[PDB]
Amino acid sequence: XXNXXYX
Amino acid sequence: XXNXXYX
Amino acid sequence: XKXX
Amino acid sequence: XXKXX
Ligand SMILES: *[C@H]1C[C@](C)(N)C(O)(O)[C@H](C)O1
Ligand SMILES: *[C@H]1C[C@](C)(N)C(O)(O)[C@H](C)O1
Repeated sequence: XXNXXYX
Repeated sequence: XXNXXYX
Repeated sequence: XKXX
Repeated sequence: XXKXX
């Protein structure tokens, strides 16, 4: 991944 | 805040 | 709890 | 930490 969030 | 990221 |  | 939060 590498992005973050939170969804 | 309360959301996440990262930007 | 989602993400990553 | 803290580019988001
Ligand atoms: C990450 C933070 C958030 C966006 N506030 C959430 O609690 O809704 C999500 C489930 O996790
Ligand atoms: C959080 C993770 C990321 C999106 N890969 C980033 O490194 O670009 C950002 C600055 O921090």
